[PDB]
Formats: sequence, C-alpha cells, structure tokens
Amino acid sequence: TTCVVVRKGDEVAIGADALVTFGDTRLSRANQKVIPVGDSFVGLAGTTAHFPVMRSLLTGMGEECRLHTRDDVFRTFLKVHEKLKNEYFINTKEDEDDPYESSQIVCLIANSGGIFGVYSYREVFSFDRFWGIGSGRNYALGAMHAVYDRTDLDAGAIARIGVEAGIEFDKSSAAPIDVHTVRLQ
Amino acid sequence: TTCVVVRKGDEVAIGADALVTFGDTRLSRANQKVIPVGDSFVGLAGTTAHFPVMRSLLTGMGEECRLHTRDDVFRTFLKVHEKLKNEYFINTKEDEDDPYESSQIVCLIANSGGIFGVYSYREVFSFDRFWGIGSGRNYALGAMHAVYDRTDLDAGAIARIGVEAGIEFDKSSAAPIDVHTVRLQ
Amino acid sequence: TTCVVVRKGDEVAIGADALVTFGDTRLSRANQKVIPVGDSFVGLAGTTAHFPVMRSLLTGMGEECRLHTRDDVFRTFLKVHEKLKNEYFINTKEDEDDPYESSQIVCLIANSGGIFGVYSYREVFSFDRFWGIGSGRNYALGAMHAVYDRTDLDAGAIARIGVEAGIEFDKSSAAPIDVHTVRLQ
Amino acid sequence: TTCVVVRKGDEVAIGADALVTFGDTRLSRANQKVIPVGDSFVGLAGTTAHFPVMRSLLTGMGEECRLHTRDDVFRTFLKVHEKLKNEYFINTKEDEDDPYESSQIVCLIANSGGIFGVYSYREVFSFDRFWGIGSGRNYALGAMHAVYDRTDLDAGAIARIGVEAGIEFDKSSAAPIDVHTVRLQ
Amino acid sequence: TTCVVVRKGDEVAIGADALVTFGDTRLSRANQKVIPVGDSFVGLAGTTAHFPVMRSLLTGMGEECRLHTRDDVFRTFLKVHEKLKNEYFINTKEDEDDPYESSQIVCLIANSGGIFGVYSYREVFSFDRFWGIGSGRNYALGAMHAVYDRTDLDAGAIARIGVEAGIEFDKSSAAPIDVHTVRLQ
Amino acid sequence: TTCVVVRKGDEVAIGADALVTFGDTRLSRERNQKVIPVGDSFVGLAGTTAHFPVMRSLLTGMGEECRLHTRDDVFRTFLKVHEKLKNEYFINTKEDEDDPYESSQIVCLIANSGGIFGVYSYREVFSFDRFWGIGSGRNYALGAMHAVYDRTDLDAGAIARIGVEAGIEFDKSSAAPIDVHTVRLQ
Amino acid sequence: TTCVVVRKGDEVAIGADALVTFGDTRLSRERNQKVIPVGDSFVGLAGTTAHFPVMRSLLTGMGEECRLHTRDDVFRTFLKVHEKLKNEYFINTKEDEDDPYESSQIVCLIANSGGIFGVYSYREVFSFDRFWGIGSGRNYALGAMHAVYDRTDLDAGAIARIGVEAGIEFDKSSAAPIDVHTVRLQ
Amino acid sequence: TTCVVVRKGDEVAIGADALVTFGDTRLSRANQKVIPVGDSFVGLAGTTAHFPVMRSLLTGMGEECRLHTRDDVFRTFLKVHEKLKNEYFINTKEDEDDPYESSQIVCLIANSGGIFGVYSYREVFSFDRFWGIGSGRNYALGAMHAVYDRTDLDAGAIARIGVEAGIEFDKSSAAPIDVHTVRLQ
Amino acid sequence: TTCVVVRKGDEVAIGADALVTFGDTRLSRERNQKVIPVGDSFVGLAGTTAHFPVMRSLLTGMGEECRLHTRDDVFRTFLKVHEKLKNEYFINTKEDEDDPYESSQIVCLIANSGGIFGVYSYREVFSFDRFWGIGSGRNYALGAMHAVYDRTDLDAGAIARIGVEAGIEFDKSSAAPIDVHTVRLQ
Amino acid sequence: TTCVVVRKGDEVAIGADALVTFGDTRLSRERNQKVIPVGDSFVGLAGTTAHFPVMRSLLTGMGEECRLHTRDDVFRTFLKVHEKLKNEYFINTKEDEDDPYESSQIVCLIANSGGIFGVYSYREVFSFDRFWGIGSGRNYALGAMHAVYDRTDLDAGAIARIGVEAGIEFDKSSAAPIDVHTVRLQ
Amino acid sequence: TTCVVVRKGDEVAIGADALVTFGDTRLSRERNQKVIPVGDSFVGLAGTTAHFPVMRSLLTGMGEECRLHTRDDVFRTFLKVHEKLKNEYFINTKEDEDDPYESSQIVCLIANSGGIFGVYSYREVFSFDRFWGIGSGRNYALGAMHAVYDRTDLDAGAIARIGVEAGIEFDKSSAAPIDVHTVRLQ
Repeated sequence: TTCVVVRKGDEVAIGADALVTFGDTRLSRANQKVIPVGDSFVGLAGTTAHFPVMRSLLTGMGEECRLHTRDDVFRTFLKVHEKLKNEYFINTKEDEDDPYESSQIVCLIANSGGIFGVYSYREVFSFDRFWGIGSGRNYALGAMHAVYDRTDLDAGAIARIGVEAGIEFDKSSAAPIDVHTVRLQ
Repeated sequence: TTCVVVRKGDEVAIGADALVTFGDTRLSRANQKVIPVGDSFVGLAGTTAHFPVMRSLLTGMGEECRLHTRDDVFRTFLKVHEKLKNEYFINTKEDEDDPYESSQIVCLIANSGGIFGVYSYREVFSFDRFWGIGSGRNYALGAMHAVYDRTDLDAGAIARIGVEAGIEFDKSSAAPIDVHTVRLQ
Repeated sequence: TTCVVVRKGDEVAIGADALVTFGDTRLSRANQKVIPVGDSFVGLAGTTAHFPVMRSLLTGMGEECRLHTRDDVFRTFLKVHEKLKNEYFINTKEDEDDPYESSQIVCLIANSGGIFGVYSYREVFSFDRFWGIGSGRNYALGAMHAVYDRTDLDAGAIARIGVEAGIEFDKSSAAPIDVHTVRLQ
Repeated sequence: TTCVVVRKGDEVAIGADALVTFGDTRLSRANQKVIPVGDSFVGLAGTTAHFPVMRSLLTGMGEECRLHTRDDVFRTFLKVHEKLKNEYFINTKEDEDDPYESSQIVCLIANSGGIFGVYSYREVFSFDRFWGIGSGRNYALGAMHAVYDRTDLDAGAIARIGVEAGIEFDKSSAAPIDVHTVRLQ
Repeated sequence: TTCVVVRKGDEVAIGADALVTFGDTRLSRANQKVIPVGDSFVGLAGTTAHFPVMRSLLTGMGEECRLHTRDDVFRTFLKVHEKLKNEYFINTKEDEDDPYESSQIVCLIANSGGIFGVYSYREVFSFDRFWGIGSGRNYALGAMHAVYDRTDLDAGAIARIGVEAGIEFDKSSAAPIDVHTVRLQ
Repeated sequence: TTCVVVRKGDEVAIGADALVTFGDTRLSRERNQKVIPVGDSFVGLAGTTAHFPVMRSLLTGMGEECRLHTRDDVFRTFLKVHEKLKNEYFINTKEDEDDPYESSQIVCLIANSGGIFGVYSYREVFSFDRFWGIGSGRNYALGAMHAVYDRTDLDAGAIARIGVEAGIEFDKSSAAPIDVHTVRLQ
Repeated sequence: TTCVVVRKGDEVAIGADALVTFGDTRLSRERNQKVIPVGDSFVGLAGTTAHFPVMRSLLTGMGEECRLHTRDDVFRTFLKVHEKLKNEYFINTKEDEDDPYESSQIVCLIANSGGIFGVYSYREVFSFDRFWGIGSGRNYALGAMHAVYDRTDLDAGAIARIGVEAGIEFDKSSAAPIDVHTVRLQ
Repeated sequence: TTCVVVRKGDEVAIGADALVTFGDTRLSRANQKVIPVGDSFVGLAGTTAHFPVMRSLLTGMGEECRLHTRDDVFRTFLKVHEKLKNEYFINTKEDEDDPYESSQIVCLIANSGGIFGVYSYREVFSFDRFWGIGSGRNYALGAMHAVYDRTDLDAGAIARIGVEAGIEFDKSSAAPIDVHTVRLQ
Repeated sequence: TTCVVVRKGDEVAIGADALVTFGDTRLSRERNQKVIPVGDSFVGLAGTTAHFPVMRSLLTGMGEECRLHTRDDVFRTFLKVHEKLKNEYFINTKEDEDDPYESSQIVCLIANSGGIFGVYSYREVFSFDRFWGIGSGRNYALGAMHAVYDRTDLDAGAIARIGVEAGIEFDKSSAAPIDVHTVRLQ
Repeated sequence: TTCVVVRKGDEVAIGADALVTFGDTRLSRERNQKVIPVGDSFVGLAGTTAHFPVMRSLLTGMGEECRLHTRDDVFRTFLKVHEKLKNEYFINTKEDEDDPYESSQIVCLIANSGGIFGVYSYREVFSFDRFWGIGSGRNYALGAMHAVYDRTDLDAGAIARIGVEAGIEFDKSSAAPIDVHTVRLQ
Repeated sequence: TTCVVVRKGDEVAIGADALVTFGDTRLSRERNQKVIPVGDSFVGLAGTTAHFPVMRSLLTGMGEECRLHTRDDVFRTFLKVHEKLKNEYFINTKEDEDDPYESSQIVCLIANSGGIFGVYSYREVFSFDRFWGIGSGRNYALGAMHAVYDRTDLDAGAIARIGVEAGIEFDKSSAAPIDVHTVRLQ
C-alpha cells in the first residue's frame, strides 16, 4: 500500500494505490482502501482482510463520526475502539512500553479541517504539508518532499506524484491511482 | 483442501475436493467439507478435526442463519462466533494488528444471493467471478482465470475445472469432486 | 499407547496395550487405560499422569453419561469439560484457528450404538470399520486395513491384530493386550 | 532430591535425603523435606524455596487433612490447591493437553492406609510395592527393585537402600538419610 | 532522544533535543517532547507515537497534577496510570521481578520544588545535581559531570552542554536544543 | 518471477514475466533480463536479479562447449558451469544429498529443438513432456496450463503465454510485459 | 513415499508407490521413477525427487563394478558411490558418528537373488530376514506386512503389494499405481 | 549487590554495599538499599528502580509491620503483596511449578527476634548463623563461613567481612559498607 | 548512508551524504570519507565506516590496473579486488548462489565518463540508464529523483543533490553536508 | 574498560582505567595491565583480560619490526601481528566484509609522537584529530572530552584524565586508579 | 570442582576437591584424579572428568620437555601441549580473539617452586601473587581465602585447605576429601 495526504494553500488531498491482496495472492476488483465518511476521506492501513468491518463501522456512524479537528478525530476513534470490542468482538490493545510498530497504524484522514493520522486508535497527529503510510511510503515521502515547493503544483497533483513514486518502486503498490481533493474551511 | 466458488450469468457454483485427514493420516469415508445450510452451500476451511461442531452449529440454526446478502452473512457469523463461545466453549479471537493468516479463513458460501467468503467470523467478502481457499487454491485460481471467458463453460463447469487443478498438483487435495450449482434470484 | 476400535457385522470391539509410564520411567501395575463406563468401554489417550481424574469423573457420572449416539457422546463430553473446570479446576481450551494436535485427542469409545472418537472434548466422530490412536496407531491402522475383509476374522480378532502391530513396532506400546467386544443393538 | 515410599507385609516406609539448596548454593541446616502431618508422613518434591508455605499449610489443616485412602488424599489436595490460591495467592494450574512434567509432582505419602503419590494437586496414585521421586529416583528405583524380594529386608530397610542409591550417584542428593516406618491398619 | 535535568544553586533546568521520528523515518515539525504542565516542565521518554495522549492527559489535569515534591509526583503519576487505563484504554503494567528496562522510563521533571524522574508510573526519584534519559544520555552524563563544578556555569548552561553532547554523538538526537530554567522556592 | 516451458506437437515454447527487483525495491529496465538466448536455446533464470549478470556472462561466453539439446548434454554442460563459477568467479554452489527440496536450488528452465528441460542445483536435470514452471507465480501458471493444454486451437507458444498471464494476475512478484519464444523440434 | 522389500521362501520382492513431487507440488509422469533396475537387482530410492537423476545416472552407469548380491558387496559398492558423488558430481554425503538416527540419511532398499538389503548414509548396510520399508508411509506398510506375512496363500510379491497398498491408503505422500518386482533366490 | 545477615551469641547484624545503578549506568547518591522499619532493618534485593515503592510501603506501615517471628514476617509480607496490587498496581505472582529464581528474592531481615529471608513475598526462612543475597553473595558466604568461629569476631564484624568479600570480587558491589547490629531479646 | 548516481544527457553525477559512525556513535571528521576518487572515476562505498580504510587503500593503490569505464572492465577489476582482499589483507568475501538478496553484499556505486555502475558481492556488476541509489536513505532518494528526473532545468548533478537531500531529510543515518561530483560522458 | 587517546597542540595522551576481570569476577593486581609500552609508543588493549598475555608478549617482543608512527606503518605492523597470531600462537582473527560493526573486533588505541590511532580487526586503521575512546565506558568519556576539549587551561594529558574519570564515574566495568601517559609530537 | 592455588612467604600450595562425574552421574573412585604430579610441579585440571585421561597421559609422558617454573616456560610448554593434542590425539583447541571470556576455555592451575600459575585456552598464561581458584565452587573459595590470607598463624597450605572447604560447603559439584600439596619456593 501507498497512501498519502497533502496540504497546500486552501486545498488538501488524499491519494492511494489500488492493490488489494489476501496475503501473497492478488484479488481483482471492480478503490477499496479509501473510504468516504461524511465529508471526509479515510485511507486504511494494513491487510485487506480487515477492511470490511472498518468500512462498515465508519460509514455506519454518521453524525457521531466527527473528524474536522485533532480532538474530534481523537474522541471519534476512541469510540471506534469501543465499538470494535463491544459490537464486533475485535481487540485493539495498546501498551505504553511498546516501541513503534507499523501494524498499529490505523489510517490517514483528509477533510476541510486539515490532514490527520491515527495510530493505535488513540494517538492522533496533524500534519502541516504531507505524510504517507504503507509499504511504499518512503518512496512517496521523498517524491513529495522534492516537488512540494513547485509553484505549478497544487495539493492534488503532489499527492498523485507521491502515489506514483510508491507504485514505481514498491511491489505491494499498484495502479490505478485514486485522488480526492477538499477545500479548507 | 481445494474449495472454490464461481459466479457466471444467472448461475453460481461451489466446488470442493474430498480428502479428509487427522494430521498426516488419511481418513476413509462413506463429501464432508461441503454443507447444505437451508438453501445455501457452505465449504469449510481448515482441519477435519473442527468440522463436527461447525456442521452441527450451522445446520441447527435454521431460520436465524440468513446468508443471501453480505450484511446477512456478516450478522449471521457474528452469531456463530457467540454460539461457539457460549454453547461450545470454543475461542475465535481477532486482533486488528495481526497480519493475514490462512488459519483465520472460515468458509466460502454459494446461494441465489451470490458467492461469499468469511474471514475470522467477522470480515465478509463478496466475489464477482470466482475465488478459492485451501492448500490447492493457487492452482485452482490459475485454472479458473484461464477458462472463465470460454462461451461453452457455465459456472458449474468452471468450478469443476478449478477443483481438478487443485487435485492435480496438491498432495492435500483428492478426488472425487463435489459440485453444486444454484440459480441467482 | 496403541488403542483401537473396530466394527464388523453385529459386533464392535475395543483394543488397547498395557504400557503405563511417568515420562520415560515405566510403572509396573497389577489394564489402566481402558475403562468400563456403564455398558460402554472408553480408551484413554495421553499421559498416565492424567488418568486418575478422568477415570474418577467418567465412572462417577453414571446415568448422565450417555454414549450410544454421536449427539449423546457430544453432549456428555461437553459436560465432562465443564466438570473438569468447575470441580477439578482443570483447563481444556479449544481455539478454532489451531491445527490438528495429537495432545487434543481424548478417547475412543465402543458400545452397542457403535464406535466413536472424541477430540478436544467437543468434536465427536463416528467410524464405520475401524480407527486407532496413540504412538503405535499408524502400525495398527495398516494391520487392520490389511486384514479387515478376512471372512474368518470378527471385530474382536481384528482389534487384537491392530494392537499386536502397535506392540511389535512401537517402543511406547507393550503387552499384554486387552480386548472387549460388544453386540450392536 | 531422592524421596521413596515402600510397602511390604504389614509395614510401609518413607525415605528421603537431606540436601537443601537455593539454586546451586547449598543451605546448611540443623530433615526439612519430610513432614509429619497428623499420623502420616509427606515427602515434598521440588525446590527448597517452596517448602515453607507447604509445611505451614499441611500441618495447620489438622482434622480436614485426611490421607488414609486414595479418594481422601484426592479430596484433601483439591482443598490444598484452593487454599494456596485464596489464602497464599499461589497458582497451581493444570491443562489436560500438557505432557508429563517433573515440576508438577507434589509429594509422596506414607501412612497406615498405604503409600501414595500426588501429581499436580489433582491426580492421585496408589502404589503396591514402591516408588520414588526427585533427581535421584531412577537410581533408587533400580536399587529397590533389585532387593525388594529379599526375605531379610523389611519396608524400612528397602527404603534406606533406595535413598542410599540416590545419594551414591546423584549430586543433588546428600546424607544423612531420614526413614520413618508405619504399620498398616 | 537526549533529555536532561540539572540543579545548581537556586536554579534548576531541563534540556531536550528536537528529533522526532515514526520508527526510522524522520518527522519534520514546526519542541514536541518537552511539555509545560502548570509551572513545571516535563520531558517525555520513548517513541513519538505515544506523545499525543501523554500531552493531552498531563495538560488537561491542571490542579490535580501536583509535582513539587517526591510524594506529590508519586501520587500524581499513580493517577496518570489510572486515567490511561480507564479513559484511554492503555496498559502500563509493572511486575516486581522484572529487571531494569529503558522502555519503562516515563519522564524527567523540573520545577521550583526540584528535579525528578519517573519510572513505570510508580517509582519516583529525586536528583541532587543532574540526570538524563534517552539514547544519548550516557554522552550527556559524561559532559555534565565533567563541567558541573565550573564556577561560570549555571544550571541552564550545564543542561545545554548535556544536550549538545547527546546531539554530537547520538544519531537519534538532533538540534535545535530546548532549555528552560526555574528558580527554586 | 513466473517462467514456464511448454511442449506440444512439433513446437516448444518458453515464457517469462519482466519484473526485476533488488529485494523489495523495483528496478526499471531494455529487453527481458531473465530470459537469455544461449546459442539456439533459450534459458530462463530462477532466483534474485542480483545473481543474473554472472550467469548471463558465463552462459553466453561458453559458445560451443554449451551443449543443451539432450538431458545428458545439459547435465554435463551445467557440471561445467558449476566448476567455472567456483574457479573463475569464486562462487559456491554446494549440494548435500540429505537436504530436502529447496526453491533456492532451482537454476533454470531450458527450451530448444531437443525438448524442454529444468536444472536443479547445477547437477540434477529433468526433461518434461508437456509443461512446467518455476518462481513465485508458478503454481498459478501450472493450473492455467493444465486447464488449457488439450485445447486444439492452442499451440505451445499460446499455452506459455496463458501460463505467464496467470502468474502476473495473482502474484505480486510477477509483472507484464510477457516474453515468449517458440522453437520447432528437430 | 512407501517402498518395501520382502523375502519369503525362494523369492524376494520390492514394492513402491508412484508419487513424485517437487516439494508440495505434484509432478505428473512414463514408468515408476523411484525404482531402478541396476543389472539384475532392483533399487528403491528414498528422499526427494529432486535428487533422483544423479543417483539413477550413477548406479545404472556403473555396470560391472556395481555388485549387490551380498552385504559386503553392497557395502563396498556404496562406498564407491559415495566417492563418485564427491569426485565426479561434487555432491557431499557426510557421516558423523555422534549423530542420532535421521530419516534423511536413508539411501535405498535393494532386492536381488542374494537377498534384501537397506543402505543408510552410503556406509551402513543391513540385511533383512522377512521384510522392511522406508519413506513417509512405511509405518502403515510394516503393520500390514507383519499382519499378513504368515498367510500360506501369500508369496513375497503379494506381501509387498499389500505393504504398498497400506501406505497409499493412509499416507498423503504416497499414491497409486503400485510397482512390484519379484526375483528368485539363488 | 551484596547484602548479608549474621547471628552470633546475643547479637545479630545486617550488612550491605552501597552501589546503586539504573541498568549499567551508575547513580551517585548522598545507604539506599538498607531500610529501618520500626526496630528492624530490611535489606532490599533486586534493581534500584523498584526501591522507592518498597521503601514507601514498608516505612508507612508502622504498627501492622510485625517482623520478630517467622510467622509474623510471613503474615506481614502477605499484606505487602496485597498492598502492592491494590494500592500501587504492581504484580507479584507465584507459580508452584516454577524453579528457583534470583529475581523472586525480596529481602533479608535483622531484628531482636532473629535473622530472616523472604522469597516471593510468601516463603519465609529463618537462619541460624548467616546468609547473603545479590550478585556478590557467593563470595560473602565463603568469607563468613571461613571466619564465623573466630572467638575475637562478633556478628557485626562477620557481616563487614562478608560485604568486604563481595566488594572485592563483584563488579556490581561497591564501598562504602553499611552495617547495623541489634541485641537479641 | 545515502549515495546516488545519475546519468542524463552528456553528464553523469555521483552524490553522497557525510555521516560516518562506529556503530551508533557518531564520528566527527576533513573531506567526505565515503566517496573516493579512483583515477578519473568516483566510487561511493556502501556499508560500515569500519571497513572503509582497507577499501580506500586498495582502490587508490591499484592505479592503472583499476579500469572502470565499461561493465566488463568494472567486473574484471572487482574480481581482482576480491583476490587482493583475500591474499594481501586476509579478508573474506564469499558468495553463494542460493543466497537471497542482502544489502550487506552491496559494495559500491561508480560514476565516470563511461557511465554509471553498481557492484554487488564483488562479482555482479550492473549498469544504470537514468539513476540508482544505495544505503539506508536510498528509498527516499529514489522517489525524489524519479519525481524530478524529466525536469528540463535539472542536469545530472542537480538531480543527484535532490536525491541526497531526500535521504538526509528522512533518514537518521544520513546527514549533511552533501558531496556531489559530475563527469562528462565520452 | 575505559581507554582514551587525545591530541592537542604539540602533545598527545593516552588514558586508561585499571579494572581487570575474569568474566564477572574481579582480579586484584602491579602496574596497569591494559596499557603497554611498545618501543616509544603506548598501546591500550580492548577486550577481555584473558587475551592480554599473548598480545603483550607479541607486541613487546617485536621491537624494531613494530613501527607505529604513521597510519600506513601501523597498518602494515598489525597485518604482521595477525600473521604471527595465526602461525606462532595458533589464534584466529577472521574478517568478513559483509559483517556489521562489532565492538569485539576492536584491537587497540595507540599514542606516539606520530599521532593517535585506532585499530579495528587487525586490518582497518584510523587516525584521530582530537580524541577517541573505546570500551564499556567510552560513551561517557567521549561526552566529557568533547565538553572540555576547547578549555585553554587543559592540555592533552588533562583532557584524557577527565575522559577516564567520566568512564569510572558511570561504568561498573571501569575502576580507579587512572593511568595517563603523554608524548610530544615530532 | 573447586581447585585453588596459594602463595605466601617461602611456600606455595595447590588444593582440590575429589568429586568426579560423567555428567550428572557420580563416579566412585584411588587417589585424587584431578590433581596431577608432573615432574616436580602439581597441575589441577579444569572441566569435565571425561577429558582427564588424555591430559594426564600427555603431561606425565612429556617429562623433560614439560618445563613449568616460569611464565614463559609454562607458555611455551602448553603451546606444545596444544600441538600434541592436534597431531597425536586428533583433538581440537581453537582460540578466536573476538570471543569473550568463557569458563570452558580454562585448562589448569599450576603450583611449583617457581610460583603459582593459571593457563587459559592453552595459550594465555597468568602468574598470581597471593591466590586464585577455578571451577564451579571457586567464588566461595576466593571469598574464604581473601578473608583469611593475612592471618599470621596460617601458611599457604592451610589457606588452600580453607579455600577448598568453602567450595565443598556451598557447591553441590564439589565434595570431600580435600587434597593439598605444598612446595617451597626456590
């Protein structure tokens, strides 16, 4: 996976690749990993096997899923954690003494309030210019960093360039590219 | 095991091999891994040792076992998870940070509503053309992909060809082949 | 251990060896692993160290220990699981994602209702001709398979031949042989 | 440790060595591992570090510590398990699927009712002639087996010979030898 | 990370580097690891991924976050442990038999009451001259020890020198340096 | 990688995908790198891209002493490849008899007018009647080729393409474009 | 694999299954690949299919210097097989005395007019009086042959078939058809 | 650490070294590991990181901390275990099947009632002449054993000699030596 | 480390960061230590700082016998480097064919008027058309150079600088200042 | 161990602690054991006390053939030390290029009128401009020396003492007394 | 095992326990097996009883070429012991410089009129001023001897006895009776 979020000027963008697999076996589809949730867009980290519950949970919430500030995203995903446990019987533990782990990344978020990342359903970050997640994200970060200050490139174009870089070098990332842009409030 | 599901035109099909073992020792029988549940057919993944409880649970449910839509299959297997714990004292945990694991696959499903797969009793997928599970599934996927667009082949015939491929190359798959077809609503 | 069950004609049989050990050290006795439970015979898998509680539990049950059908054996051993936990404070967990393990085998059963095997106190199987368990069972299965269709051999004789094979080749199986026969209802 | 129990004629005996250590460091004393409990004698298996609670528990019980039959010893040590958990906050788990382990041995017992062994606070055995436990027990078993049928040797003398053998060959067994004899009822 | 605390004369100081990472990937920022909590300064140990909850918890407490004595810091962080569990569903276990582990370090603290360190949310230390934590702390300790008795250097200057040493030699420490000083009561 | 060989009628074929990587990082490339013309044979290389240059240089440099049209010839030729690797390039290729089957011991598939062959551990040579495949996508390829081999409208080249297509469809370590070469049997 | 040898009366027999695989993937084949005629003896090969070609080529190429009709002859012959593997084919077959029993050290079973034999680690040779078997299905085979050996209506060939049948019945790594050869004792 | 207790004549003594570390890094101090608790002295085993809670707990108890007999010490430290769990949320588990482990040692104790050692907060020992704990204790035991019968040496002098030996040979033991003596009742 | 090579138009470039460490402890230094002038080529060294001195001493001492302007020349030259390491400096550099891709087998990148090259395990030599990079920050560098390569205002030197900048930005084991050298193609 | 070398102005210094152990058990000693006079140089030995006697005997016995006043001389000298260890004392000192940085490969620090040096794996020699340190207490020492190096009142000897003091203060495997030797640069 | 050596005044002593085992099983014995008279020296052997016979046979057979009265003599003698073990008895005794301290590398303690010595890995020889000990009970022994060494009424023999007594008291792998030999210094 290569998923990125970008912020520049009065616009934000979220970009993602399309590859979905059950382990090493590719699954052909009719984008599955980027979800519209109200007027936000959420890009899911991790294995395809865990997408259906997350899509069903976030899209079903509706009004109680508030994402336009860091505190709102934080309180919302605390509620996502509780719903996973009580309704779907899924565990999402966090221990403070654990080091950084990629499998604890939940999602990136883009809306008119800004661009955000969620770690372990509890730790929420806000980003000023860009960030990315998944197996192709290091390639994406280098690309977006190299081109961000170009005057002819908006947030959507920078996000596309980020995903292109991930697809170019990562075997676990593949075309087509899905990009959505949103104007800041 | 090689178990497949196929959808083409106004018909769906489910196909499975017959090999059942306790570990490395083969068990001779009078098909054990494909179960009629109401008007659906369910193909069980995993070891033969865990078949009896699953067969007893699914066939005993009756009316509360609804499988003709993705949401119905989802809610039904959430109930299967609870029954396993409360009635049969069997555990089926899911952690979100876990990667893809073959031992979390529950079953494939075929009925007049379509063809489905269930992962970890919670994550439900719908398939457009075909899918397969078990040790011989990679051979089966290649075979079904190669022949799906043949105008002379219906869903039942494609499923047979899928199971044939699994039997040909996988030591843990064996004849005879069991195939059932159902007309879409 | 080599323990077998056989069914042929109007008779069933259960056969077992006599070797009992605490680890690698042999224990001399005055058969310990085959138990009469009402009008059934139960052959215990696993270490000698866990025999006393199982013998005490099964023989103490009496009327609530019903074993003449697959469903009865199933419900009975669900109750055995609960008694082990609540009365004797012993754990018998099952996880669905676990593969086949020999240490989960509980027993073989022979009575006028047929011949049965119990796995993990929850999964119950019925056998048509024969089966065996323990370290010498592969030798036993080969022997019984080779001689089953002999017109001069009844169920008791086939079971003896099964245990003989286990004793011949397995260091963890030893004479004398204990065989009991029961007429089918 | 080398601890043995013997039964012959109208007498039983229990024998033990004297070595006590905290790990590899020897502890000099004013026998610590053989305990008088009412009119029985109990020989403790395992590390010296766990002796004080066991001595305090068994000797404090008094009348509710009944040991003269297999069933009595069984029910008594079920109560010992509960007291360890509820009063002393010590765990003694048993899983049925576990293999034989020396660290699950609790004690040998000798009284006018016979000679007994307790495994995992739940599984109780009765012995006809002799048995032994601890690091020197294999040497002891060979010695007692070789001399048991000697007409000039009683149960006490056979037990001494058993402990002598353990002391001779096992570095974790040491003199002096402690032997107690009891007449059968 | 290199974070230090210093006490000398009528002044204390806290010093920290600026490097923040998600694993091996650096995160560019607009100091994130040093937090003003009332009139104290708290420097956070461990991964950047766990900063947001800790910052949100400590700054939200307000009056119930008392830090000017060893006992106050102790009782306050016991409450931090409970809030993490009950409000944020985060675990912070301590076992007494565990050895020293760097991942159990919580923070260093500097205020008008003195300089403190917190280990595992339960064990609180007070320091007379200085201490440091994180991957560059050994370099920092050597530097501060070498220069502490210099008559021209106050607590703030000694802390800067400590962080400089960490930045010089540790790849996981980077400029700019953040230092805050506070007068003792 | 998905590489296949096929034999049907008077024709044989060899097919391969194009993906080449240094570990997990893709390398953009130029004609197919893993299928090599060696005289009038075609050789498809198994394993990591990092070990391709020496193998390409060795096989193409041999010329006349690289004889591949029979099982025995392929066998003796690759014994010589083993010796050259050790003595000229200082590379080790050990075989122990007690070792089990390992995919990292696969060397190559071969197609020429003498037939279709596979080489394991530079010493064990097999001949195939209808088809075979190697690499991470080969199980998908085998299922596809098995399912379509008896089709009267499909020749050896077409069956090989279908094999590589299946590997590309399902294996993340296999990618288009597909390279196929056909040769008439002698 | 299930391979057995039997001796009874004036006849010996060798029996084997037909399943051959590259790892977990089955290879379709042609006559039985794992039983080899070597002069007037029959040799049944243990272990992975990947190591069959060199062993077949070595044993069948020896000819006159491959003498197998006594325990000492089989012993000296397979010492020479060990040396040829190392010097000609550059394959290692080490033995350490302190190693325990390992199934991957089994080389073959042998049947000829001199008797029935087994070879372990190319150095340790055994002679059998009634029967033995090797491979993943051998425990089932041993039980079957033991149960039926004393039947007056069954000769060595029939007992061997029954042994292989038992292996095929219960072992997933054993498959039909069954190959049996009988030889009269000298 | 080297901590010892000695008993001779009408006097007992407790001796300890001064080295305190956070892992491999030494901490300079203004003795931290020997605590006065009422009229007893308690020497703490294990890492410096766990000292503050133990010091705070034992010194805060006061009258309910009774230590002058084996049974009193036993009941007192059972209460210490409960307080650690309920007040400080610290775990101190004991399993009976565990072997001897140095990390389960709690403390040595010296008072007018005698000299004691506590293992796993539950198992209490009394010593006749001497004992020691920590990384330098083997050197200390050899020294004290060699000199105990010297007529010119009292309990305090023997304890000093014990700690001297630990300091001489153990890198994790360091001067100065702290010794306290108490007259037996 | 972040080291890159670039080729565009009539120019090539090599770029590297400056960070050098003994393990986790930084060493302050002097000109760039990891980029070496060897005749009229520039060589960027992969791996730990601890192994730089012998490699610098060996390559710069060779002189005329160190020929690097073609793939074959670089190949033969580094075969000789392998032999010198063993015979003169008593250092081992083994390669086994069955080993997978490993980053610790990377030797160097090379830039000269003949083109841009990479050397793996002293034996496997690659030529690059546009760019490549090695070391802990190379993935960031590859993404940056790929994103900007087709810019008409950027030459090979500028693209290399941008590559190293990206590595320094995100990798803790890469640090300023940046060292870049450009060479005109023959 | 804490051993340091310093260079400042016209003087160099070498400093070391005194702690020597067989494993965890301290050995009481006599002058400093880990700093050796070799001609007019001083050599500070890294690693376990158990390996000191052979190294002391070898270096002090060499005499004239032990030349240490330049980087190349130190390099050639310790290549000879490696050969003597193998041929005379039957001790192995292997280096593999693909190995990462390891503290157990550190041999010694050196101080003489030619400068201050460090030797890694008997083959890789470094020269230092201001200071360096080795052993378990070296990180504390580096921080101390870095913090005080630019003090106008401190010479090379005083900076080295301060370095060893820091190691002794914080490292349990470092202990007083401190041994320091100074030498004037040529 | 507890074995010690002591030096005080004009006398040295060597002391040892008597316990000998094959693994965990005790072997009953005869005079002390682990202390050997070699000419006019006494040698106490470390390690398992299983390796005593060759060492006893080698050292006692040497005679005149076994010189032990100085550190250099002991050193050269045990270099020769290493060579004899390899060439005559086919036993390996490797040393790698990068290895840490290991108790299984201890060879022996030595006492004679020249002083008291210890040998590590057949190559590293130490001389002791007051005392030392080896084996599983040595830490107890060191503490005892340290505590009593300065007693005016105790000679070297008495201090050694006290050392072995301490080992026997606390170590399960040490047992009575105690064997002590004293020798006057030259």
